[PDB]
Amino acid sequence: AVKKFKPYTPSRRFMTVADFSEITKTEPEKSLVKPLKKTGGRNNQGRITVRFRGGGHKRLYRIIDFKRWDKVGIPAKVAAIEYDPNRSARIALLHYVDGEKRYIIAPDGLQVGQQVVAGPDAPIQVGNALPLRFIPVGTVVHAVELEPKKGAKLARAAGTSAQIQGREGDYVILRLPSGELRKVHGECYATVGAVGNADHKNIVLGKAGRSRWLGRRPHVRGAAMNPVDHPHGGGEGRAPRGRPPASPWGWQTKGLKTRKRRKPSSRFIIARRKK
Amino acid sequence: MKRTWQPNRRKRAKTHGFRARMRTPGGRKVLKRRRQKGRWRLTPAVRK
RNA sequence: CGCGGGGUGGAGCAGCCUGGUAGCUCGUCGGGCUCAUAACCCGAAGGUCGUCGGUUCAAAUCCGGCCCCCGCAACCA
RNA sequence: CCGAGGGUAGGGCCCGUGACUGGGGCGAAGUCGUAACAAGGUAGCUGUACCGGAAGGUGCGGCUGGAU
RNA sequence: UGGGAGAGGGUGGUGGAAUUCCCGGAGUAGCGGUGAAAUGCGCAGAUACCGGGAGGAACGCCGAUGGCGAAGGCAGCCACCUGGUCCACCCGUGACGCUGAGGCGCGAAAGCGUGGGGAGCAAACCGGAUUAGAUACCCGGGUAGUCCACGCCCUAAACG
RNA sequence: CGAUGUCGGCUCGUCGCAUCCUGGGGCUGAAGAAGGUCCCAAGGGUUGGGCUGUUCGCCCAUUAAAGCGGCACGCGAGCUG
RNA sequence: GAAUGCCGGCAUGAGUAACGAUAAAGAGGGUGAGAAUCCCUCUCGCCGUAAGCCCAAGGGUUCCUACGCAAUGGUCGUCAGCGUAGGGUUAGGCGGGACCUAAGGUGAAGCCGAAAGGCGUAGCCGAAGGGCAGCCGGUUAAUAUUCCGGCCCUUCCCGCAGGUGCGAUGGGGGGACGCUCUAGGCUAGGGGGACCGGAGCCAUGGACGAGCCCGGCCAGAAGCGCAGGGUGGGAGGUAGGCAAAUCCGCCUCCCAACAAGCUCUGCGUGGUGGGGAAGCCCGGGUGACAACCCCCCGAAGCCAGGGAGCCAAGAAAAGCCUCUAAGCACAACCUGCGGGAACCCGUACCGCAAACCGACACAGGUGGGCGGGUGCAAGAGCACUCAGGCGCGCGGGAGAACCCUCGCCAAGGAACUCUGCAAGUUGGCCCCGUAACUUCGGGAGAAGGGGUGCUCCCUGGGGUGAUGAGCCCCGGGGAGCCGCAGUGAACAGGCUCUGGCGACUGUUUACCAAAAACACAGCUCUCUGCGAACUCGUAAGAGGAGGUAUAGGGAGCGACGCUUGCCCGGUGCCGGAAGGUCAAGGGGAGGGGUGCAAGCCCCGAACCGAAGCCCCGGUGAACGGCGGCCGUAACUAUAACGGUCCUAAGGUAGCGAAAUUCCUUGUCGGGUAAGUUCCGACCUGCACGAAAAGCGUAACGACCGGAGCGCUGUCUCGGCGAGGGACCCGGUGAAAUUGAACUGGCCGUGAAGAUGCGGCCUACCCGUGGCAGGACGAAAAGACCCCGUGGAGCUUUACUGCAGCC
RNA sequence: GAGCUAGCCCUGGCCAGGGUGAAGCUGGGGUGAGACCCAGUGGAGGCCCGAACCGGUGGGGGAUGCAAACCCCUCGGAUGA
Ligand SMILES: [K+]
Ligand SMILES: [Mg+2]
Ligand SMILES: [Mg+2]
Ligand SMILES: [Mg+2]
Ligand SMILES: [Mg+2]
Ligand SMILES: [Mg+2]
Ligand SMILES: [Mg+2]
Ligand SMILES: [Mg+2]
Ligand SMILES: [Mg+2]
Ligand SMILES: [Mg+2]
Ligand SMILES: [Mg+2]
Ligand SMILES: [Mg+2]
Ligand SMILES: [Mg+2]
Ligand SMILES: [Mg+2]
Ligand SMILES: [Mg+2]
Ligand SMILES: [Mg+2]
Ligand SMILES: [Mg+2]
Ligand SMILES: [Mg+2]
Ligand SMILES: [Mg+2]
Ligand SMILES: [Mg+2]
Ligand SMILES: [Mg+2]
Ligand SMILES: [Mg+2]
Ligand SMILES: [Mg+2]
Ligand SMILES: [Mg+2]
Ligand SMILES: [Mg+2]
Ligand SMILES: [Mg+2]
Ligand SMILES: [Mg+2]
Ligand SMILES: [Mg+2]
Ligand SMILES: [Mg+2]
Ligand SMILES: [Mg+2]
Ligand SMILES: [Mg+2]
Ligand SMILES: [Mg+2]
Ligand SMILES: [Mg+2]
Ligand SMILES: [Mg+2]
Ligand SMILES: [Mg+2]
Ligand SMILES: [Mg+2]
Ligand SMILES: [Mg+2]
Ligand SMILES: [Mg+2]
Ligand SMILES: [Mg+2]
Ligand SMILES: [Mg+2]
Ligand SMILES: [Mg+2]
Ligand SMILES: [Mg+2]
Ligand SMILES: [Mg+2]
Ligand SMILES: [Mg+2]
Ligand SMILES: [Mg+2]
Ligand SMILES: [Mg+2]
Ligand SMILES: [Mg+2]
Ligand SMILES: [Mg+2]
Ligand SMILES: [Mg+2]
Ligand SMILES: [Mg+2]
Ligand SMILES: [Mg+2]
Ligand SMILES: [Mg+2]
Ligand SMILES: [Mg+2]
Ligand SMILES: [Mg+2]
Ligand SMILES: [Mg+2]
Ligand SMILES: [Mg+2]
Ligand SMILES: [Mg+2]
Ligand SMILES: [Mg+2]
Ligand SMILES: [Mg+2]
Ligand SMILES: [Mg+2]
Ligand SMILES: [Mg+2]
Ligand SMILES: [Mg+2]
Ligand SMILES: [Mg+2]
Ligand SMILES: [Mg+2]
Ligand SMILES: [Mg+2]
Ligand SMILES: [Mg+2]
Ligand SMILES: [Mg+2]
Ligand SMILES: [Mg+2]
Ligand SMILES: [Mg+2]
Ligand SMILES: [Mg+2]
Ligand SMILES: [Mg+2]
Ligand SMILES: [Mg+2]
Ligand SMILES: [Mg+2]
Ligand SMILES: [Mg+2]
Ligand SMILES: [Mg+2]
Ligand SMILES: [Mg+2]
Ligand SMILES: [Mg+2]
Ligand SMILES: [Mg+2]
Ligand SMILES: [Mg+2]
Ligand SMILES: [Mg+2]
Ligand SMILES: [Mg+2]
Ligand SMILES: [Mg+2]
Ligand SMILES: [Mg+2]
Ligand SMILES: [Mg+2]
Ligand SMILES: [Mg+2]
Ligand SMILES: [Mg+2]
Ligand SMILES: [Mg+2]
Ligand SMILES: [Mg+2]
Ligand SMILES: [Mg+2]
Ligand SMILES: [Mg+2]
Ligand SMILES: [Mg+2]
Ligand SMILES: [Mg+2]
Ligand SMILES: [Mg+2]
Ligand SMILES: [Mg+2]
Ligand SMILES: [Mg+2]
Ligand SMILES: [Mg+2]
Ligand SMILES: [Mg+2]
Ligand SMILES: [Mg+2]
Ligand SMILES: [Mg+2]
Ligand SMILES: [Mg+2]
Ligand SMILES: [Mg+2]
Ligand SMILES: [Mg+2]
Ligand SMILES: [Mg+2]
Ligand SMILES: [Mg+2]
Ligand SMILES: [Mg+2]
Ligand SMILES: [Mg+2]
Ligand SMILES: [Mg+2]
Ligand SMILES: [Mg+2]
Ligand SMILES: [Mg+2]
Ligand SMILES: [Mg+2]
Ligand SMILES: [Mg+2]
Ligand SMILES: [Mg+2]
Ligand SMILES: [Mg+2]
Ligand SMILES: [Mg+2]
Ligand SMILES: [Mg+2]
Ligand SMILES: [Mg+2]
Ligand SMILES: [Mg+2]
Ligand SMILES: [Mg+2]
Ligand SMILES: [Mg+2]
Ligand SMILES: [Mg+2]
Ligand SMILES: [Mg+2]
Ligand SMILES: [Mg+2]
Ligand SMILES: [Mg+2]
Ligand SMILES: [Mg+2]
Ligand SMILES: [Mg+2]
Ligand SMILES: [Mg+2]
Ligand SMILES: [Mg+2]
Ligand SMILES: [Mg+2]
Ligand SMILES: [Mg+2]
Ligand SMILES: [Mg+2]
Ligand SMILES: [Mg+2]
Ligand SMILES: [Mg+2]
Ligand SMILES: [Mg+2]
Ligand SMILES: [Mg+2]
Ligand SMILES: [Mg+2]
Ligand SMILES: [Mg+2]
Ligand SMILES: [Mg+2]
Ligand SMILES: [Mg+2]
Ligand SMILES: [Mg+2]
Ligand SMILES: [Mg+2]
Ligand SMILES: [Mg+2]
Ligand SMILES: [Mg+2]
Ligand SMILES: [Mg+2]
Ligand SMILES: [Mg+2]
Ligand SMILES: [Mg+2]
Ligand SMILES: [Mg+2]
Ligand SMILES: [Mg+2]
Ligand SMILES: [Mg+2]
Ligand SMILES: [Mg+2]
Ligand SMILES: [Mg+2]
Ligand SMILES: [Mg+2]
Ligand SMILES: [Mg+2]
Ligand SMILES: [Mg+2]
Ligand SMILES: [Mg+2]
Ligand SMILES: [Mg+2]
Ligand SMILES: [Mg+2]
Ligand SMILES: [Mg+2]
Ligand SMILES: [Mg+2]
Ligand SMILES: [Mg+2]
Ligand SMILES: [Mg+2]
Ligand SMILES: [Mg+2]
Ligand SMILES: [Mg+2]
Ligand SMILES: [Mg+2]
Ligand SMILES: [Mg+2]
Ligand SMILES: [Mg+2]
Ligand SMILES: [Mg+2]
Ligand SMILES: [Mg+2]
Ligand SMILES: [Mg+2]
Ligand SMILES: [Mg+2]
Ligand SMILES: [Mg+2]
Ligand SMILES: [Mg+2]
Ligand SMILES: [Mg+2]
Ligand SMILES: [Mg+2]
Ligand SMILES: [Mg+2]
Ligand SMILES: [Mg+2]
Ligand SMILES: [Mg+2]
Ligand SMILES: [Mg+2]
Ligand SMILES: [Mg+2]
Ligand SMILES: [Mg+2]
Ligand SMILES: [Mg+2]
Ligand SMILES: [Mg+2]
Ligand SMILES: [Mg+2]
Ligand SMILES: [Mg+2]
Ligand SMILES: [Mg+2]
Ligand SMILES: [Mg+2]
Ligand SMILES: [Mg+2]
Ligand SMILES: [Mg+2]
Ligand SMILES: [Mg+2]
Ligand SMILES: [Mg+2]
Ligand SMILES: [Mg+2]
Ligand SMILES: [Mg+2]
Ligand SMILES: [Mg+2]
Ligand SMILES: [Mg+2]
Ligand SMILES: [Mg+2]
Ligand SMILES: [Mg+2]
Ligand SMILES: [Mg+2]
Ligand SMILES: [Mg+2]
Ligand SMILES: [Mg+2]
Ligand SMILES: [Mg+2]
Ligand SMILES: [Mg+2]
Ligand SMILES: [Mg+2]
Ligand SMILES: [Mg+2]
Ligand SMILES: [Mg+2]
Ligand SMILES: [Mg+2]
Ligand SMILES: [Mg+2]
Ligand SMILES: [Mg+2]
Ligand SMILES: [Mg+2]
Ligand SMILES: [Mg+2]
Ligand SMILES: [Mg+2]
Ligand SMILES: [Mg+2]
Ligand SMILES: [Mg+2]
Ligand SMILES: [Mg+2]
Ligand SMILES: [Mg+2]
Ligand SMILES: [Mg+2]
Ligand SMILES: [Mg+2]
Ligand SMILES: [Mg+2]
Ligand SMILES: [Mg+2]
Ligand SMILES: [Mg+2]
Ligand SMILES: [Mg+2]
Ligand SMILES: [Mg+2]
Ligand SMILES: [Mg+2]
Ligand SMILES: [Mg+2]
Ligand SMILES: [Mg+2]
Ligand SMILES: [Mg+2]
Ligand SMILES: [Mg+2]
Ligand SMILES: [Mg+2]
Ligand SMILES: [Mg+2]
Ligand SMILES: [Mg+2]
Ligand SMILES: [Mg+2]
Ligand SMILES: [Mg+2]
Ligand SMILES: [Mg+2]
Ligand SMILES: [Mg+2]
């Protein structure tokens, strides 16, 4: 439950921080972190290909277990619940009775000291992973693979969850966090429960500097530029769009769909997204 | 004020040096070009 | 003494382009219904088309002048 | 030393007055509608919300101080 | 101490009817709506029928003129937690009572804030008719809102 | 047009006279005082503010009066901007 | 003979400007052909968080000594960073390599591209990061952690001794990490001493004194002492750490637990080795057998990998340790000890500058460490100073105008002016005191005031030590003294009221704009299901992201408060399996050419046939748009109301002469003696209006308006003074410009503004200080403007293409 | 050609001193328990004053300059985008 501040400076009026109250271990497992190469938005040509990125805080990537079927039927104790600056969710440390240690995405409700497990025989309890065909219909899952053995791809961000709606032959039907209706394969692993830290969205950065701490650099309106730069540049004084509102590269940015038509995934999308 | 020439020997050798030249076609052409003209020095003098 | 568009029963509008033919709504007047008034119903009248000049067998219509009305423009230093 | 008071500076309350502005009251015979009183021709009244030249209307909920 | 009736309250579950939407079949010239109509929808296959799916809200008969609560209010069903109240016994304390300026708490609907939800309904708004007009009544649509969580607001024909 | 810097201010003047003041006049619908109107006359003089970039103009307080115009809309190798 | 021609030579301006910070000079004595300028001395002044010192980069002999003075040096030159010559840089321990990785770079595997080439895992390379063993002194003209002296230490090789399952590019541990704040103990560094050592000194009225002046340390192995860092022990099981594993991980018991112990640093002490001032006498020598002690302050440094809090969550790899495998256990490794071995490159000098970057010995620019003392509350601020370093490589005179920086000013006090521009005022600390408004933080240093020095007296609490004295730090009370004045010098806010715009801190047109612009937290729309969309690339491949719809892209608006109406006809976008049109292709009615024919060959109707477009819908925080004429109320006026025309619908709330109002200095009110501005209103808004957002809003602003108080040389209105120039003399000596010139005024003339023509007038020859009216003065082949079938940037429903997408 | 400049990547370094006093924690009051109030402690912040450092607001000088952007006075930021 987000923490407010007192207006002792103009930016503290609205700055709100995470409660951090579920976190139990303040430095990461040394065996499982590794350097995260900051790109700055540059690609292997040294080219800015994503604009307005760079200069954020230093980080170490915590290696996150996006498979779990690695260790069918080996329980593990929930050793701690940790901060991770590389994702919106928190992370949970797991000590396997195997002796091995891993990190997973902390789901909502998970408690220090509880045991979790993975596999067909597993109980339908928060923190457990199963092949999707084995979780009962109506059950709120997360960390869902998109294809079998290819890794947890969907519902990984703080607060999100996919709910199983039904089954069809080798495939089950998932309502994704966007609201689309997709068929995901049966052998695909997911994890019972929703991701934690749902209060994440109520964070109010507060000042420009906060976004600079995140590596998010100032964004520039096309309207503020010149016509060499942007469809929206130029004019004398201010100026309305004067054409369909567009990106700096030409295409139109209001309503123009851009999913590729002949995509093979289409045979597996049932209904486009929500709201 | 701060002017444009700020000498730095490592910057000079890695940029204009012999070995830098030889690694690209345009660089080899420069050397060929300057051996043809009879230049005394094929490359900036830098002390290392 | 810039380029536009307009002027027609009492009011607001057609008809002009594409000559012969003036029309729509309200209003006005007479009769009704009502105790009465409105509304409503039944009928009627009122426009020589801003003015003058030409073309024409014939001009609201086409051309020209004069009058009046509204509109847009008037920039470079 | 204290000291009437004089000066400088900043507050508090009250009164009178002000371009303009808001509604109010009253005023024999103005204009516009017809909301209410009969089931007043959509029962009314109500707190609230939104809307409309104006009475008012509509929604949500409540009351009979509503009729057959 | 033993008992009893109850939509009293809070949380978490869960059941079927219905409307809507979506898919499939079958099927064809209208459906809808009204005082009459039109707007609207329908040969791009609607309506009406069968089967499947999704989601939200309200709980039919029971049901009463009834019950519960200090008031506002409370109605599928299941469990947990919790209040008030009545009765029988005449067992315990021995006036420990009554009211109550302040204070504090609760407080229908509408409304507000941050998220969520959104089937039906429906201020605003749009269109169709009616009409002298019709910023209405009637019809076809339709956003907030109605619903959940937290926090406000504190009103009433909050009435017996 | 192989450049004549372009408004106003400030500074420094200087000339014209179609004279605002001071001097000399005639006429008066000139009693006196005060004006009006034409004539002669350029010697000297012709204020300080409020407003606006302003020139002008209006306004305040005075004055004998608060004149008009020319000098590349006098004067940026004198200043301002 | 002309091309603002090209190259070179030499003129002109001219003995003119200047000679490069206003930190400052004066004398004596040397030297020498020659001296303001070189050397020595005394005097003066300047820097001292530097203008002193030490590193790094960059420079490349500039270093030292001898000999010189043509050029260089803004003058001079005997001097020099200049010329000639000779000499000078010494390392197992400092730095870099023979070690490690970081971004990045390269790149066996592999992938991709007409060629050249682009990618790419491991690996390699890559440092100012990690890792690794030297400290004090002496010596040279010139090198020193390098030579020497003293005391220490590291690696490799071989040998000896004891010990042990030894053994690695493989497993594991460790290395290993942020920001703010901060404890305990030290150290650097500093202040005082009535104590210790010292050549001396008594001046000019006094002092032989507990007098003045000087100086009272540095390094050091083992040990020991202090303070800290780090670290649980044993056993059982074990499927995980890509083989193994006694190691690590996990689970269980037992013991331990603020500890201890073990381990590692810092500091202290410590055998020993060094150093050692003023003054005097010529860098030296003496002082000197120097003394080398006590107390106080005290780090940002050290113990350190310390502690706590916070969110934005904070490199890698080697060295090192441990585990085992191939192997091997005559080995091998560990420990102690002895002997031997220990290479390459750098080292001079400058280094905030005359040796680096700026064409210059250029008022500019240049990263790190040290940076003393006193006072002022503090401090790296300020003033004066120590050590040390300088007086800026032209001077001497004079004492005009004028300019620059600076000081003061009678009376007035913004009357200046576009504007209080500028300059005054105010100014630190302590105390009292402090408004509207507000988002309750603020506004606030609001405003406004009082205090401040010195002396004597009594006294409260700290740190040290001891609990005391001494030292050091915070205070309180009382009595007094002096001046014009007590933050007596230097450093150090003027304040208030009220509007516009932007919430805010930030950002920007290097070099005419810092703003109202950009950004910004926040709000909405929209795209995107992951081999995401989107971006860069022919591609491979990358970014996105080792992310996953609470995420990522795109666009608008821009904290926050209350809000954001109506129009979907037109354009975009979204939906629509029907219909219409629609290319290649399919089809082949039917025509044609040629042949003797069989044949070969050409044309071709109906018809089947995508996307796109047409058509049907939806859609505004999508592009966008949101009316006219006439009538009407019991005074007048004005119309709640009506009539009618057109539209897709006719501007809603709020706000309005406005950063928008043309007419306009609209009108009325306020302020002023007077107000084209300002503030408040009114509304016929030329031409506001709701996310190119509408109306507000505390706080904020080197933004832009208006007013007031304070106070001033801004002004009336100017005066005087100072220094650096201007002036004179000696030294050195430019410049743009320039057809030639023997170059006057008026009134005319003239290509229409004449020194140069006409007529008149005026005028002896030549300079120097000054002023700017002319030479249509200089500068830049006018930027305005036109022209050229000149050019370029930008746009779009101009044309025609291409990428991309379908 | 990114030794100027603009952005990002990696690895280091720097920011005298003074001032304001958020959360939290403790204690006290409060209550059925609370919220909450008080005091102390604490040491937050694109907080405040102000050197270094980074800037360049106004004025003046300079304008064949000391300088092809400098000098003086003044002014902005200075734990942070
Ligand atoms: K122009
Ligand atoms: Mg907050
Ligand atoms: Mg948390
Ligand atoms: Mg690691
Ligand atoms: Mg990367
Ligand atoms: Mg790369
Ligand atoms: Mg880049
Ligand atoms: Mg991009
Ligand atoms: Mg970027
Ligand atoms: Mg994320
Ligand atoms: Mg997290
Ligand atoms: Mg699948
Ligand atoms: Mg947010
Ligand atoms: Mg970050
Ligand atoms: Mg952003
Ligand atoms: Mg932006
Ligand atoms: Mg723009
Ligand atoms: Mg722009
Ligand atoms: Mg470009
Ligand atoms: Mg373009
Ligand atoms: Mg463009
Ligand atoms: Mg545009
Ligand atoms: Mg623009
Ligand atoms: Mg505009
Ligand atoms: Mg613009
Ligand atoms: Mg447009
Ligand atoms: Mg476009
Ligand atoms: Mg979808
Ligand atoms: Mg620069
Ligand atoms: Mg710099
Ligand atoms: Mg540099
Ligand atoms: Mg170098
Ligand atoms: Mg280097
Ligand atoms: Mg380099
Ligand atoms: Mg090279
Ligand atoms: Mg290169
Ligand atoms: Mg080649
Ligand atoms: Mg040669
Ligand atoms: Mg070369
Ligand atoms: Mg017509
Ligand atoms: Mg007719
Ligand atoms: Mg009667
Ligand atoms: Mg009638
Ligand atoms: Mg033009
Ligand atoms: Mg008195
Ligand atoms: Mg009447
Ligand atoms: Mg009625
Ligand atoms: Mg309505
Ligand atoms: Mg039909
Ligand atoms: Mg059909
Ligand atoms: Mg739904
Ligand atoms: Mg009894
Ligand atoms: Mg008793
Ligand atoms: Mg309608
Ligand atoms: Mg009708
Ligand atoms: Mg709705
Ligand atoms: Mg009742
Ligand atoms: Mg010209
Ligand atoms: Mg010329
Ligand atoms: Mg010229
Ligand atoms: Mg008289
Ligand atoms: Mg006369
Ligand atoms: Mg005169
Ligand atoms: Mg005027
Ligand atoms: Mg003239
Ligand atoms: Mg003129
Ligand atoms: Mg003029
Ligand atoms: Mg003119
Ligand atoms: Mg000028
Ligand atoms: Mg001028
Ligand atoms: Mg001139
Ligand atoms: Mg010739
Ligand atoms: Mg030429
Ligand atoms: Mg030439
Ligand atoms: Mg030449
Ligand atoms: Mg020459
Ligand atoms: Mg010559
Ligand atoms: Mg000469
Ligand atoms: Mg001269
Ligand atoms: Mg000169
Ligand atoms: Mg000079
Ligand atoms: Mg100076
Ligand atoms: Mg000076
Ligand atoms: Mg002397
Ligand atoms: Mg001398
Ligand atoms: Mg000699
Ligand atoms: Mg000399
Ligand atoms: Mg000499
Ligand atoms: Mg000298
Ligand atoms: Mg000397
Ligand atoms: Mg050099
Ligand atoms: Mg010489
Ligand atoms: Mg010689
Ligand atoms: Mg010379
Ligand atoms: Mg020189
Ligand atoms: Mg000499
Ligand atoms: Mg050595
Ligand atoms: Mg070797
Ligand atoms: Mg190619
Ligand atoms: Mg080649
Ligand atoms: Mg390399
Ligand atoms: Mg290194
Ligand atoms: Mg590191
Ligand atoms: Mg040593
Ligand atoms: Mg020697
Ligand atoms: Mg030397
Ligand atoms: Mg051993
Ligand atoms: Mg071993
Ligand atoms: Mg670590
Ligand atoms: Mg790490
Ligand atoms: Mg931090
Ligand atoms: Mg001290
Ligand atoms: Mg150490
Ligand atoms: Mg001796
Ligand atoms: Mg530091
Ligand atoms: Mg440390
Ligand atoms: Mg690595
Ligand atoms: Mg053997
Ligand atoms: Mg070797
Ligand atoms: Mg050396
Ligand atoms: Mg400097
Ligand atoms: Mg030097
Ligand atoms: Mg240069
Ligand atoms: Mg010099
Ligand atoms: Mg001080
Ligand atoms: Mg000097
Ligand atoms: Mg100097
Ligand atoms: Mg003189
Ligand atoms: Mg003075
Ligand atoms: Mg005065
Ligand atoms: Mg005054
Ligand atoms: Mg005064
Ligand atoms: Mg004034
Ligand atoms: Mg002003
Ligand atoms: Mg100004
Ligand atoms: Mg002052
Ligand atoms: Mg002061
Ligand atoms: Mg006030
Ligand atoms: Mg206050
Ligand atoms: Mg205010
Ligand atoms: Mg307050
Ligand atoms: Mg507060
Ligand atoms: Mg204060
Ligand atoms: Mg004060
Ligand atoms: Mg004194
Ligand atoms: Mg200040
Ligand atoms: Mg701003
Ligand atoms: Mg701004
Ligand atoms: Mg705001
Ligand atoms: Mg705002
Ligand atoms: Mg600029
Ligand atoms: Mg420019
Ligand atoms: Mg420039
Ligand atoms: Mg600024
Ligand atoms: Mg600006
Ligand atoms: Mg900007
Ligand atoms: Mg902003
Ligand atoms: Mg906002
Ligand atoms: Mg949204
Ligand atoms: Mg591309
Ligand atoms: Mg491409
Ligand atoms: Mg990645
Ligand atoms: Mg903002
Ligand atoms: Mg407010
Ligand atoms: Mg539309
Ligand atoms: Mg449409
Ligand atoms: Mg449309
Ligand atoms: Mg084809
Ligand atoms: Mg098609
Ligand atoms: Mg448009
Ligand atoms: Mg339109
Ligand atoms: Mg509204
Ligand atoms: Mg107005
Ligand atoms: Mg306005
Ligand atoms: Mg404006
Ligand atoms: Mg306007
Ligand atoms: Mg105006
Ligand atoms: Mg005007
Ligand atoms: Mg006026
Ligand atoms: Mg008006
Ligand atoms: Mg817009
Ligand atoms: Mg606009
Ligand atoms: Mg405001
Ligand atoms: Mg404000
Ligand atoms: Mg600002
Ligand atoms: Mg500003
Ligand atoms: Mg004023
Ligand atoms: Mg003066
Ligand atoms: Mg003389
Ligand atoms: Mg001379
Ligand atoms: Mg010379
Ligand atoms: Mg000649
Ligand atoms: Mg001649
Ligand atoms: Mg002459
Ligand atoms: Mg004459
Ligand atoms: Mg003429
Ligand atoms: Mg003439
Ligand atoms: Mg002449
Ligand atoms: Mg002649
Ligand atoms: Mg002649
Ligand atoms: Mg002549
Ligand atoms: Mg003549
Ligand atoms: Mg002169
Ligand atoms: Mg002249
Ligand atoms: Mg002049
Ligand atoms: Mg001239
Ligand atoms: Mg000329
Ligand atoms: Mg001239
Ligand atoms: Mg001139
Ligand atoms: Mg040319
Ligand atoms: Mg030209
Ligand atoms: Mg030119
Ligand atoms: Mg022209
Ligand atoms: Mg042409
Ligand atoms: Mg032509
Ligand atoms: Mg052309
Ligand atoms: Mg072009
Ligand atoms: Mg161009
Ligand atoms: Mg695309
Ligand atoms: Mg650079
Ligand atoms: Mg460089
Ligand atoms: Mg700092
Ligand atoms: Mg600071
Ligand atoms: Mg304080
Ligand atoms: Mg405190
Ligand atoms: Mg705490
Ligand atoms: Mg302060
Ligand atoms: Mg500040
Ligand atoms: Mg100034
Ligand atoms: Mg200064
Ligand atoms: Mg700042
Ligand atoms: Mg500051």
